[PDB]
Amino acid sequence: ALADVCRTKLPSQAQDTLALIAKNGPYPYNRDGVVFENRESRLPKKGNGYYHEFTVVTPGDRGTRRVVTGGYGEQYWSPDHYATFQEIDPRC
Ligand SMILES: OC[C@H]1O[C@@H](O)[C@H](O)[C@@H](O)[C@@H]1O
Repeated sequence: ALADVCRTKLPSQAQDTLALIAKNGPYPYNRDGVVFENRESRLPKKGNGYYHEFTVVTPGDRGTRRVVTGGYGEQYWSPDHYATFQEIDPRC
């Protein structure tokens, strides 16, 4: 019971990040690709190192917008530094 969001409906910058992830970078930030530990269990509970985070650029500081990836290619959107998540639907 996480909400879905269509990939094509995400901010352009979020879609940019999904494209860089698919290309394995090079990434704009040093912390791109760091483990996300899911300490609040907002994403499905998995083993250590399952999730990683990547910055979604904000025009005008690094900012709060992120994509989180899972180990089998799951993709999640969070505009607010992991306060909230939506599962990215790659089909729309
Ligand atoms: O992620 C840590 C740092 O990565 C660097 O590549 C960026 O230039 C910084 O703006 C960023 O804060």
